[PDB]
Amino acid sequence: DRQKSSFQTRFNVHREVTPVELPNCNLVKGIDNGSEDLEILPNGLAFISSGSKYSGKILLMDLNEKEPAVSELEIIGNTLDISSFNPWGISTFIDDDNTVYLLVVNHPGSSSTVEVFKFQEEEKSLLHLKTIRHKLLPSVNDIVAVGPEHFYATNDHYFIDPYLKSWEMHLGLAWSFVTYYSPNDVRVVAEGFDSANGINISPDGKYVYIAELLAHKIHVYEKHANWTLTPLRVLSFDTLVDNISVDPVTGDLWVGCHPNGMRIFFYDAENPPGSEVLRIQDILSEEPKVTVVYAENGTVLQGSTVAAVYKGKLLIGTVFHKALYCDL
Ligand SMILES: [Ca+2]
Ligand SMILES: [Ca+2]
Repeated sequence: DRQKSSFQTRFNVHREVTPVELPNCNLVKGIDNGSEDLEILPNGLAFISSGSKYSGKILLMDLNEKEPAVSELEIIGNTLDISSFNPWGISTFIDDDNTVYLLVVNHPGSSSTVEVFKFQEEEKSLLHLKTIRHKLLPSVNDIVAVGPEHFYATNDHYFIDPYLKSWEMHLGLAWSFVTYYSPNDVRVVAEGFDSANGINISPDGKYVYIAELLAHKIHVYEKHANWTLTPLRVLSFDTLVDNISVDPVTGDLWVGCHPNGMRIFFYDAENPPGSEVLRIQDILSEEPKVTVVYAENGTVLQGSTVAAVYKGKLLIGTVFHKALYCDL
């Protein structure tokens, strides 16, 4: 039927990547079970979620170092069950007092939560503050924090039940939605997505970017002062856009992508998924500039999900494999 060709475009079933090489890339020692999301503070500290599964941890890298090493951040507190910790998307928020909050999408079992931590820098540890859950956060993929416990969140499925959501994805229902959460108000701000994944915000707070993974699109929304979102632009791509990072200096989007959906969603060690990184400049203009900055067939890095730049270097994460650190 027609649902056979649509599945095949959605999952990019025969796409092969055109490699783009970077001359000094090195695998990050210590990252072998995923680096699904990451975020770099202005001071050069990078948080990385790992062990994402569908043992989990949050890693730290000081990118001001010449050969930065990963350390595992210890979770401090008695309000979180560490043994089920299964981190996915992350976000940070830095308050007036310079407190660094880390928000972490957690999937303990088949439920979704958002965990709030306070970064304790001197101790290199995470103080757990709060577990957030809500009817309108059924299947969280990523969030972008706009306060210590305020965020926009993507739900990449409508259903929670793993069997139902498997079906919803194969059918292409496109029922995934985006939710604004705050202590005072929780509501849906956009809906109808074919798997909303990455989400982020312009440095001036005026725009929100949402990755629609299986539609291969990035949506730009106007963010009003009352936290409402209104559609503004839709950019289309030939690749499965996953997590979005934002360079604070330029506002550029840096995007980790899966060139082929079959190889990322139906794993096969003899045919691993590759990696692909997009830079997007001037997203509001008539012709946004889209550059493939890095791409490979997975011989080195399999299943890139996220990429961000700090002072000439590019850090690339993956859903379940390694992480790559490159000169631009
Ligand atoms: Ca994120
Ligand atoms: Ca993902």
